[PDB]
Amino acid sequence: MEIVEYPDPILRAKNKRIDIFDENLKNLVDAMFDVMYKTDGIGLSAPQVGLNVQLMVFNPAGEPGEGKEIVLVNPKIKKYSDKLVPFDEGCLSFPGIYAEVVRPQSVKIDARDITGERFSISLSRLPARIFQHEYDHLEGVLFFDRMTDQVLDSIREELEALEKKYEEKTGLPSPERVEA
Ligand SMILES: [Zn+2]
Ligand SMILES: [Zn+2]
Ligand SMILES: [Zn+2]
Ligand SMILES: [Zn+2]
Ligand SMILES: [Zn+2]
Repeated sequence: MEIVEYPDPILRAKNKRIDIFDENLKNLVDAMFDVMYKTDGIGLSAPQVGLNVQLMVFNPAGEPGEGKEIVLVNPKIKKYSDKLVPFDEGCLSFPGIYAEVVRPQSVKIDARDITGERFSISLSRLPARIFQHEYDHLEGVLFFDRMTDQVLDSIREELEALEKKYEEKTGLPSPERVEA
């Protein structure tokens, strides 16, 4: 079972709204949570485990038996804060790659829960940073799309190696290329 790594086109594809709320959505969200705790995250979006659907699991404490298990379906960031902060972002789809991304410090979010009802939430500090990172995945946006041209330069070669690994693994052209 798997984290999808750049340049896999799964990580760029349209993610489909969820209209069906059943045993299946439930059992997939548990799987996602458990990968999240496996890999010590605060948030995990569906495209990262290979399903192109607008589903995210979140635990703002990001540890077992702490925080709350929040399930966000069809989420929408309504508002972004106006204060920007720089933070060293990583991403499981780019193993070992970390680099400065500047982003809004807080956000507010409408989404839908596991049975189908709408809730909203405001986020700040690490939770907001992580939520924005994973929300981007739902919108087919990767963290390097957010980096300055200076900062990307520092990771271009490490992204090229991921490109080459993809071409090795799956004998085809990397479908996207940082050199773009
Ligand atoms: Zn669990
Ligand atoms: Zn931890
Ligand atoms: Zn992630
Ligand atoms: Zn990521
Ligand atoms: Zn090159």
